[PDB]
Amino acid sequence: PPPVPPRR
Amino acid sequence: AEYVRALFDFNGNDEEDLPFKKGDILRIRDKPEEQWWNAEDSEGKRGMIPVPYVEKY
Repeated sequence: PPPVPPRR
Repeated sequence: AEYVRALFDFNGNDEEDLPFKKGDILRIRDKPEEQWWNAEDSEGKRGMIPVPYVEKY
């Protein structure tokens, strides 16, 4: 699966 | 309504996350971040979902 994006 | 289709399963990492399986249709409720949106599933459950794991429906 794709990279899980960081949270901000 | 704004709906997206799950491209991959997402197990959820944080307690605020909405776990889902590839193929699920989710409704977008809010976009507090660019890559993390609040959505609702077919059962009415709400949580955050990673944008890269979904496609517009």
